[PDB]
Amino acid sequence: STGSATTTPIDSLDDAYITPVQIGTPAQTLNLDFDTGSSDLWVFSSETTASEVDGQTIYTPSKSTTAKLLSGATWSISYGDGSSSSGDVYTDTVSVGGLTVTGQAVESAKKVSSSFTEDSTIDGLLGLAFSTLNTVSPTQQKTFFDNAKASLDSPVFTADLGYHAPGTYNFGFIDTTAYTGSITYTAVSTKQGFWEWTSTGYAVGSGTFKSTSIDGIADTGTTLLYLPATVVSAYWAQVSGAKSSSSVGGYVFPCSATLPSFTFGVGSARIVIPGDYIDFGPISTGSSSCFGGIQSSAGIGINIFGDVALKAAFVVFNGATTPTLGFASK
Ligand SMILES: CC(=O)Nc1cccc(CN)c1
Repeated sequence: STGSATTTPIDSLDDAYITPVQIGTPAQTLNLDFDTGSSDLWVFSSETTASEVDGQTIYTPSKSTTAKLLSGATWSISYGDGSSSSGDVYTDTVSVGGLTVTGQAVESAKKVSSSFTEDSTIDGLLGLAFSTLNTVSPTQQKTFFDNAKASLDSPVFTADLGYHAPGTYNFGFIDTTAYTGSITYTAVSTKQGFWEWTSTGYAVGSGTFKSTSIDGIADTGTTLLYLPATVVSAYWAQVSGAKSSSSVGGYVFPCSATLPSFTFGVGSARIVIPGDYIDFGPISTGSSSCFGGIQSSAGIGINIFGDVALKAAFVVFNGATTPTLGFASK
């Protein structure tokens, strides 16, 4: 089997992407944030504290004839931005782009933090990291991909995120029309539960390529590109007036700037992120100070190839017995 679904930016900045997901019988369609940096499929629901729901579409398990309470199971998760959610668990039928999994753990939120409430466009998350990170207790649950894998034509999914435009998540096949040139595959460590790999270096604008190993994760659920402070300083040094602002929480630059591209290495291959992808717009409405799309990972503990990087590529998440990642230009 295969599946194919369109993923759409939630706003004009590509702050996140939402993908429609069918849950239950009859189908309830929710728009979920597909997140290769986590491993829980959780949703706003009829159980979510009422004051914490503001415009999201909710899953109502009592209206699904295939929903079953997973007795005794609970979940609780915290994310890198300080947000969090928790609740109980149902199993139900879940379909993405025509690919159906029966008995999928659907984690129903009883509580969500303010940032989730405040974002009316995201109805929940669909985790696509390794199932070892799943938070359900006392019995850990599998991701949608892990559950689907054995049925897929090939044990893979692909992310093809758009810049200020829709893109595609495919399951079970590689669309050879969706990229240019070849796909370069690189080793993955699953030791931390992530799609963790090592980039071979970087270049800023038209500058020379610096060969250096940068370990990081391919994370569709993170907006920006988080890299070592040395790399990030080298980038922003090429933008007149750019500086790190502790009050804003990262590098900012004059909105009048033209940003240089940023290249990252995948083996001997190179992925070029155009400068415009690195502009996240005014820091507050009407400001002439703009927020940068490349930021330091120093406070985080891990480098993160978030949407800024991934959207510049066609990315293969190869879930074969020894997983790997593939990157192509597009
Ligand atoms: C408030 C909100 O939507 N946070 C979120 C979503 C998806 C992933 C992560 C972690 N990178 C955080």
